Amino acid sequence: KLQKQLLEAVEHKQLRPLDVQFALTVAGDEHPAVTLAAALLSHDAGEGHVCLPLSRLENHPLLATCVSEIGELQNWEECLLASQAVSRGDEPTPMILCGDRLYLNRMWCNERTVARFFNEVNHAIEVDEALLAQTLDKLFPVSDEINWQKVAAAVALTRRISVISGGPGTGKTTTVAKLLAALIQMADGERCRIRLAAPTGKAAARLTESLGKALRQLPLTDEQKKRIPEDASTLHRLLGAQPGSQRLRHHAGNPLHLDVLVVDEASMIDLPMMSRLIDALPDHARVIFLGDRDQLASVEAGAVLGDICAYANAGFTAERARQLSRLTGTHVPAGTGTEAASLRDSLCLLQKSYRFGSDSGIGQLAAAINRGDKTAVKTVFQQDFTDIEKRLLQSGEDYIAMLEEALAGYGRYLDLLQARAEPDLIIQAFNEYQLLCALREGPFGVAGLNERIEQFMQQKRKIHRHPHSRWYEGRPVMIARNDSALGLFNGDIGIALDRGQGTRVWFAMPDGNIKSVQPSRLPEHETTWAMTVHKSQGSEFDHAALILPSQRTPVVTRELVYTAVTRARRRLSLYADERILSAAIATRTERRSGLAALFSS
Amino acid sequence: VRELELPATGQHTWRFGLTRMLLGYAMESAQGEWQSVLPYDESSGLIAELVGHLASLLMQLNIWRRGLAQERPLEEWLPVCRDMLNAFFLPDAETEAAMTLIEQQWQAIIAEGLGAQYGDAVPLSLLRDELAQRLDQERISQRFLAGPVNICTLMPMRSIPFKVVCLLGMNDGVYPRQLAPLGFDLMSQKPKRGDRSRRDDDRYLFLEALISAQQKLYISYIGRSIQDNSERFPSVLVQELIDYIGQSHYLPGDEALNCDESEARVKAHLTCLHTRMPFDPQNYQPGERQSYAREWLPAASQAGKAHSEFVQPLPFTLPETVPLETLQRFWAHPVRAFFQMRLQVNFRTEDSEIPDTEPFILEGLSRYQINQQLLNALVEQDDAERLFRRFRAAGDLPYGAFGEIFWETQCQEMQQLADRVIACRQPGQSMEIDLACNGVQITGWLPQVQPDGLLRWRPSLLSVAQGMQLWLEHLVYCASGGNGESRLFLRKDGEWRFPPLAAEQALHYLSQLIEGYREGMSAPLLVLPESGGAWLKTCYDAQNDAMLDDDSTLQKARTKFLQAYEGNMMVRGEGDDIWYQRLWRQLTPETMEAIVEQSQRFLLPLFRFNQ
Amino acid sequence: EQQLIEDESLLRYQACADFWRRHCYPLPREIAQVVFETWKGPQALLRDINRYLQGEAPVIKAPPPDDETLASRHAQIVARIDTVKQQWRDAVGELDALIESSGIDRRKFNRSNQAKWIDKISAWAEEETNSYQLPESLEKFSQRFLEDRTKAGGETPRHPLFEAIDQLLAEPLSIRDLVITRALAEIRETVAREKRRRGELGFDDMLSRLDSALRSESGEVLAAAIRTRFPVAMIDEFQDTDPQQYRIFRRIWHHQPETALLLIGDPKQAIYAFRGADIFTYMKARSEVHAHYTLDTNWRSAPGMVNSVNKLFSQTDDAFMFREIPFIPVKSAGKNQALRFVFKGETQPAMKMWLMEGESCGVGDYQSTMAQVCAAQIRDWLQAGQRGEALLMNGDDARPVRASDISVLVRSRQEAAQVRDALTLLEIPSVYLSNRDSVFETLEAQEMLWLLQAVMTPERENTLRSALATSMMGLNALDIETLNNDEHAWDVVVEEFDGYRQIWRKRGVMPMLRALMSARNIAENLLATAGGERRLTDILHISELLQEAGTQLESEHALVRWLSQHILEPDSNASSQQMRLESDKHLVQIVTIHKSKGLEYPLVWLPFITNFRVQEQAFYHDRHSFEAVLDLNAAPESVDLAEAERLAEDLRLLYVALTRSVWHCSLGVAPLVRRRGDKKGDTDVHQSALGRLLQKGEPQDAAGLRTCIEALCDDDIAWQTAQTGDNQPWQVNDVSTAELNAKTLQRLPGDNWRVTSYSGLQQ
DNA sequence: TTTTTTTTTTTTTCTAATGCGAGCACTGCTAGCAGTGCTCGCATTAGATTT
Repeated sequence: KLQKQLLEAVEHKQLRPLDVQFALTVAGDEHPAVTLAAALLSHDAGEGHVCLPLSRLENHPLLATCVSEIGELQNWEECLLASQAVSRGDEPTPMILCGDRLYLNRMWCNERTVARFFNEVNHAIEVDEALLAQTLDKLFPVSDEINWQKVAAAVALTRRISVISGGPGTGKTTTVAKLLAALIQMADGERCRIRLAAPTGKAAARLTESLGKALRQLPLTDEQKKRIPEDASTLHRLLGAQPGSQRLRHHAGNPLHLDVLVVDEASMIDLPMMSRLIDALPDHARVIFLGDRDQLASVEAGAVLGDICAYANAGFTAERARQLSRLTGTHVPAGTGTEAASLRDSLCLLQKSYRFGSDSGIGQLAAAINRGDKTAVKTVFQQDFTDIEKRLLQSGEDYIAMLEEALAGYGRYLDLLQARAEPDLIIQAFNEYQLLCALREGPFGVAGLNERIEQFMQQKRKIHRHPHSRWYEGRPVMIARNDSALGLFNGDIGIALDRGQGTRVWFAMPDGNIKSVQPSRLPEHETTWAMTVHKSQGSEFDHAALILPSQRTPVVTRELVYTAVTRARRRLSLYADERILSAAIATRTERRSGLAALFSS
Repeated sequence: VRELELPATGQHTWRFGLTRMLLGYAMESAQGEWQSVLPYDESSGLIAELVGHLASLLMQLNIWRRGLAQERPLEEWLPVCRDMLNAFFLPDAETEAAMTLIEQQWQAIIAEGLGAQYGDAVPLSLLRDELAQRLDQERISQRFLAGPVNICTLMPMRSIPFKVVCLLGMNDGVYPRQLAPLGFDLMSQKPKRGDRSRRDDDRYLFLEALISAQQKLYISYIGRSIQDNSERFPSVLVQELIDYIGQSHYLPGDEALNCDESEARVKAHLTCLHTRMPFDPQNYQPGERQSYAREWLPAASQAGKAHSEFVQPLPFTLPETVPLETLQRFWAHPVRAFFQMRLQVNFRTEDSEIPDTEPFILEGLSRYQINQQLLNALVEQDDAERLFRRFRAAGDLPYGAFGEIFWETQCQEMQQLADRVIACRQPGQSMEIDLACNGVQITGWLPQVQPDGLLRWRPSLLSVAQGMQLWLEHLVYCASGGNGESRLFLRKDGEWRFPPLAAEQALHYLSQLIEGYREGMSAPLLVLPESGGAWLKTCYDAQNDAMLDDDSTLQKARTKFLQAYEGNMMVRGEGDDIWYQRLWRQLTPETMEAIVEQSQRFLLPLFRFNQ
Repeated sequence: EQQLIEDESLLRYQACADFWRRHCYPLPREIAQVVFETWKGPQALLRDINRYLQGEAPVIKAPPPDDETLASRHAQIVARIDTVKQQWRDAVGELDALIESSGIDRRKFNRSNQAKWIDKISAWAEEETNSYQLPESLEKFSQRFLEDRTKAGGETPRHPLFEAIDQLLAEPLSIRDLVITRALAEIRETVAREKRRRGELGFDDMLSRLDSALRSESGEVLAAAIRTRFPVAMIDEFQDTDPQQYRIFRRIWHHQPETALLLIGDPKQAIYAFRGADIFTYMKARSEVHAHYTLDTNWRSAPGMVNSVNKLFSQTDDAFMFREIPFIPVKSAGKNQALRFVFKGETQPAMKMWLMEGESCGVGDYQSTMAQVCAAQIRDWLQAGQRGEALLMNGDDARPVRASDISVLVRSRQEAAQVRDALTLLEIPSVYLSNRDSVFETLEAQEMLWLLQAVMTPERENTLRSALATSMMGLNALDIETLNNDEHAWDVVVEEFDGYRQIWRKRGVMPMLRALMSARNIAENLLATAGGERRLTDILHISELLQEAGTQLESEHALVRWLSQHILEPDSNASSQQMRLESDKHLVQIVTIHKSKGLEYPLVWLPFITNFRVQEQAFYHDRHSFEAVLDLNAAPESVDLAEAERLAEDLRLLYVALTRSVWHCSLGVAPLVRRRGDKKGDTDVHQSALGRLLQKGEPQDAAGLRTCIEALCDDDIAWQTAQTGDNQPWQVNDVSTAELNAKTLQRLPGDNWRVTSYSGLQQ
């Protein structure tokens, strides 16, 4: 039957073998339309899409090929639901035909959970408007114009579940500090148990340090400063996720003993972990999320923060606008129309970036890229901006010039190395320049760029290298996994050097102190001359240089370039073809999920 | 399965497991069976792509397993090996040589067959067993005279003069090597001059080795077996050699002695008997027999120090905050706590190997988990048929009617306990415990705290450890402040019942437990809850609230303690444990008395307040 | 080209599982209930027929019909039970009046108990016959039970229902025999088929295949092939002979000319009945041979032991309870007339029986007390021999009693362990020669595994600390505590383990372990520590096995994987995995009676000769046909016939264990009771082999046993009461150690000479 | 074609044999009752090899 035809898709690297096996097993010997539908659904679910609209099943080239075998179907819904492999939820089946879309039974449950949690579960908490306004005025001095931070604080205090979206360097951490301060000051006698979570250990430690330094500055009594959260954890450790099994220490039956929870960097939060977190929350806990919608989406299948903030463009509810105007003591704009009041009110967007001004080339470039207008990006490049640079990379002679520019980029670090300085200054200097590549291997990629840069530092005298040693002084490394013994996290950098006692790697702890580790003691690590855009999330470099390959790959997209641009602090350089950049910015990443339909109905 | 003429079951097969994992990737196990197969929840994320690769292997393993069955002529077997290699293997720089050798041997065998014009079909079992013999027949002698010392077997027609010639493995039966004729050969019946035999070959190689030696000849053989301290014998060749030596020479000063005494003396002077162990001091005494290895010199000299007592007093300061889970995990096993918590030593044993066959009977942790699930379902008055179908789809239960019989027996056994529990069960919620004892603050959570009291149930036999856990929870509940009693209903009508207690007595006993925990964190608290528990059950008298002293009861308590510690052949005792072996390899009466004293002191209130 | 396999357990279990899958699975739930009641699964099912599978198949008495399926037997039993239930239902009212009118003592048969029994039987009869279970009250309502309890000279209640119940309860109802026969056939068939498929072979398979070949049509030719090759053949230890072996020997060498045959054996020494050997086939051979020859004089032991044995076996007539095995007195030789054993200046009697004190003694108490007494006496012998007092003397020549010449003969493994523990409590070196345990089951295997696992990945602190805290390293608790704090020490340890990993990758397995033991001084500390010598020997053996296994395995992780696997499932049958001797010094040799056959020991101990066992299973030999007969039913006739042969085997084992000694043998005697109740009454010593010969096969009390022991006592046989030995460790005088120094190498050997190509020069 | 996490423990045989305790019917002694003979039931304890 269709099995022989599906055997060909594996050869062309269009359909994964997992999808083929899943279709053959579940669809069984039903009509070939069912098998084809199952294979395409499994493929889209592997590629990151949550659902599969039947309109998509209407004429993938494999579907055009199998048109002859499947024939013509007056209604796909009839044929699909007729089989036992698809149902409407009355009986447990692997696939579920929901409305006009297809879901895996696992994905559908999580989708419904997130939907009902964001629609009906959240409630509006009522407090004194005058006291809250007085507290916020004591927190925010300026009342002449609309302060988005004040509106975000008001929203987070009003609603149980609230999300605050904003770009990098927009003052998110400060806003969360003001929020937690006002929250602690509002409830005096009631116990306030604060919890802080992050999907990555590095972001967790950064959150600990930032929230601590922020809360210590704001005036609080010894009572308030005793309710400051001790540390921030990972989402898995918070939920007590066991390594081998999928059993959770805190399941639906055992709720989390929390009053307020703050989850930083929700952009990396995927759908399954989101649902499993929702299942462990009680009915009195208030949850706050942090992240940028335009930031690169999570790895696994799903996109929560993006699909949620998509509705924030509509604006606030009419009555909610007047309510916030009465709270903040200003004039808050009102979104026209009513689509979903709860979700639109639970969302605030920070549109002001204190880090970089509007006149800066970085901000205008990021705005043009987010808008998807290639002519705008080209115009921004043409304009006289001293902090943006572009270099054409087509022939190898331009790759050599890129290496020459990377030389001057790493110049200060290399000089401080060759001058026999202390590791502290060397580590502080190393974070000034960084290369960011999309692919991992090949000509443009971490594995290739590291080798090429090492060969180029061997060709021109910067750092001596021994082939047999593999641990020549000066090489930077980064850790692959988290380690609780050494107190170093995944995605953290270190500098290997010889202070005189021996060749040791120095890491910069969040407390500012430097820690020396033996090369043998180190876990799995890799040379970090160039970083991937994915692993570069959360970090900030003074001078960043992005490298886009000449080829056309589904990895290079709009959000990747947006993150690479927002990664730099002051100076940004790009190496990419004029046409490839425009083609990449013109294509937006979409992950099909019923949330768009669910929140509207 | 049907090909082996065995009844088709449909479970515990590669297809079953694959379908289960795929369903678990598609549907969460919480939903339930779809086609009488429980989805495997573990493989749920992107890692499940591995499954898709594994399912690609087995399919191939299927196809070929059908292709190789039928017999084929020789010319049809030609592309088989190459196709199988390029399908199943992805070559590499090192493996390419082996693949080429396999192809060459296969092609040579089939080429000989085709040159012989064998028409009839040939089964795969013949070519496989021929290739197995042909592949290992190769030998590598390219380093015979590389320059270092030569190690090699005795091969005929290889006679090269050497200064030092050493011979090993001359035990009777190993050398000479005997290869008897096929038995129907006509040559061996009426032999003539020039006929070759392996026996005569080795007998002549032994002479060639002797003649080729220019300076020194060394001969060695195993005299006594190291395992059994038995007696072996040397080869007949070595025997004839030493006989000729002893009959042809005499040591100085033995002229007066006769031939036989001088022969025996020479033979004993030349034969050297080495020690059994390398650290034997005889090896290091000055002489010609003196060794050259200095690593075993300090061991032979007996200059090392014995291992000091592992138990050592360590400084410890009790913090201000101690979670209840810490105390619970400590009192579960006090020595294991000192090992795992204090100095962070964990002895993780290797996991069990995959079972060979599908489950026929259920025992151990599997049946324990099954009984726990069944009990937690019966106490909620849920349908047992749902759980039975779920376990059958999982495949844990035995096939067919035997699974139903086992389920019925377990259902009766658990229904008794479920009725017992429902008799006293009441709606209760969890609570938070914040307490202060001996300047130490305890923070914890207690689940299922009903107004009646602390109700707990487990489908296990009555044991002291569970009673200790319940007693700790009961002291926490009483000291926190509440009117209730503690109950625990274990398998086979086991009952641990504790009446309510005043706040002061609760705080006092909890302070005693905290003091014991601090002492355990300082030094390993030798408290065996099972053996010592048996000792205290024998000695203590509930009627007079005082422990007996008479020596008869003491002997009975010692017998009970030994039976609990060592254990029967069927059930391992409390003494058999990795943690206990570290502290002592053999139980001494002094350690026994210390354990008895500590266990009595700590477990006296448990047996006292148990009703 | 045939292959040899020593252990067939896996193939046998696989065949049993195949039989179970084929037969038990399709069965309906109701017959499955009865099958499950008898056996829980194939694991227990194999346990019953394990012995019967080994060797030749046993003739089954009264075999079921070939065509009778399990369903037919189930229907037959259900029909019988249904008939009984219907007869009870029809007679549910008349029985009361029948019992009341007839004359039977109501003290033995209470009316309340009668009503309860009637109620229970009625409830059972009205119950559907789902299972074969029958109530106990049916035994009370049996005709024989009623006839047993009745008034002397009075009317006895008799009803056809009572006769039917008596006929029913006469024989148990079960599907055991049919399933057992089907399994015994099909599992054997499957094993033979699979072994033919693999082309392998086993001992029993070798013998059976040779026998079948000889019985075949071509075997005659094969017979000549064996006959011409070996004209004369001499079989030793012929008393232990299988029917297959004797059939082969007869087929080959019975009547052909110019071919002699010499059978040498002692029927009193037939002790391998459990292994398949049979005394009945030996007696058949003895009947089939016309000529007989005998040796008169004993050359093994002192004349005291000869007279002792003769007097102990001359107590009764036909001591071995077999008419074809007559005992005759033997005479010592002239060479041994001077043999003596002197202890503390006083010549000890050749044989000494240690009688325990008390009336009723349990098995465990007997074992513990005799172990303690034997340990104490061996300690006293060693103490008296270390000063040159105790001597084994051949005339004027003498020599001290070393710990090697003293042997303790045991029947079972647990017995040997009980002896060895008590003997080691006094710090006396001893070893058990019949130990089949594997090295991997010890803790040293786990410690070496932890060491390897840490060395493989020293980066991980948990595994490193785990391997450090092992007893093999010998660190304390303060050491580990201090090492978990100081970073420098931890770093040095990590560095040394990383260097060990380099050595492991480069030079193999043994070099790494050797360097580790050298640097950590493990061998020195183990030799210093008391008992650590066995630990070091086991560590060395494990190192040798790991080297042998790493030679074949190219991957470094594969060796750890293999070691973990072997630790999980240690193979006791493996000869390589057998534990080596602890030390080459004098060790008390604990050996089983079967492994002591044909050997010789100056001083012998039998702490538990009196201990015996009653055989519950019914397997015997026919007195007429002399054939092995297994009765799958529990008929008491077969049980008694098997118990008689068991007693004969125990008598032969006693003979074998007594004939081992040369100068002195001691042995325990105690009033061992096997029945819990009536301990004050007659003891069960008469059932024991030794007791039957001491008490002339007559039951007696402890006083009677003591009086019989006193009557038997003479100059050669002296008795002494057994008391708790003194808990004093044996003191051994230490020896001063002379100076020890290894040699050095003045001239370094040179590797200059070599043969290389252009590739080697270029590289 | 890109990737984030997390650490802990859970169980243990079964059959058999007896000693005593409670209840009861009979019966002999001085119609009831104490002894006696008996019996069933619950708890307690013992034991399970050898190339």
